[PDB]
Amino acid sequence: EIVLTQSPGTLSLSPGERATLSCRASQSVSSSYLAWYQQKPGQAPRLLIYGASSRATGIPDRFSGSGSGTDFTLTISRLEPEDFAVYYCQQYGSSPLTFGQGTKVEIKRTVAAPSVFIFPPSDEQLKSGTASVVCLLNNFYPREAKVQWKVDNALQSGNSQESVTEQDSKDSTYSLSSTLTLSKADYEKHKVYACEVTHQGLSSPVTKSFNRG
Amino acid sequence: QVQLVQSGAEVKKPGSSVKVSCKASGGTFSSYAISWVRQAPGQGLEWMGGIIPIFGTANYAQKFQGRVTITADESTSTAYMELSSLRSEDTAVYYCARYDGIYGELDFWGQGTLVTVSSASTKGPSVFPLAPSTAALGCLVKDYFPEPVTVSWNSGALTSGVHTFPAVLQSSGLYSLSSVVTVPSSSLGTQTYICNVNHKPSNTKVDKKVEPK
Repeated sequence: EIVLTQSPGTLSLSPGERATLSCRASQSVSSSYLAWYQQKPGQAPRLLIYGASSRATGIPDRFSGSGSGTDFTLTISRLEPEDFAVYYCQQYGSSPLTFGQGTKVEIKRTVAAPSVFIFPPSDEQLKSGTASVVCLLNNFYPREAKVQWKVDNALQSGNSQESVTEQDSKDSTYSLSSTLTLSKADYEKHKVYACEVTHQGLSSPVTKSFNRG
Repeated sequence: QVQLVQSGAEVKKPGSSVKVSCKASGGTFSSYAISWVRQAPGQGLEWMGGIIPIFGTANYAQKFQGRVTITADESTSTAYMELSSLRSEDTAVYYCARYDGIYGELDFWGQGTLVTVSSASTKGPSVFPLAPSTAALGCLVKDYFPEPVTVSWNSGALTSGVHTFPAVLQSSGLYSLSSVVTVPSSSLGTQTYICNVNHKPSNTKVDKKVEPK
């Protein structure tokens, strides 16, 4: 079995720039039997390059593949606004036919700090027996951010889930919501509900909190 | 120019089997190869098997081998993908991909088929309001099954500044989702805000008025 690795993880550029994408293989690939694909959020993949370095029909000029054996490249010379998506290198040499973990091409913009907001659980939900505290991180860049839940300055982990949006087309930013879920009983046992956010657009961590009631 | 149409999405209990159909129509090339690629939510691309329907030859992936059979009814050009002995890990969107012409340079894909493998059964969502802090407000679509759901605001009248976040999977096996919207502070005690939550699978549409409490 052959394993494929791509670099970097995400790639942050702007329309009109050159993109250089990598694919380190752990073994040799039949002369040059590696493919490149495009994928936009919630859509079927799209073959772009076959046999390491051959454009599929329809695929525009800017695209091109290079290298063979165990090391491969994909290169977009001038980025178009439609060329921002996930890219996957795939080998069709030896079974099982394997894919890479992929590379994201996102729009690079100037850093933006998150607008942090915290919502206490509704009246209606507290009747049903469970409490959900939502922490919202709005319109921030880059995507890397931390959320640390605190309940009476006892740090939490395990009892919350989170979820990030896809990059906004309007302002090139992301948004993340985190939900701290625990029972009616557990929510009443405590006083302070804090949400500590550590994004690089902040000088130091930010804490948004509320006292129950 | 061929037209690949996949079967409707479905939900199966663990242990059972699934059969995903993929209809093809058009394209003179009657020597085509069919590939089946799945994608678990958030994860990369994963190949499963490939068949050349005409020849009758078919390969499979090391991982699944035994659990997966790929058949083809040559008369209606419909490819098939049967995965048995299902586990939670098998929850994914599944794609059929047709490859035409010598090198296989012609790229054609199905729309994808969502297979949800879970114990817990079809249930409606409970919409809880996230009361306002420009000020931010939103809804919490909690405890539904299966995916997807659709959230809009004022029947689509408010679509500016809305963030619907990807769902998360709770330990209960049900999905939780939150929608938020940045609105003007001044419009609070004057303008009506209602989120419309549509859940086609469970046959449930619920509207909820969000206001300060």
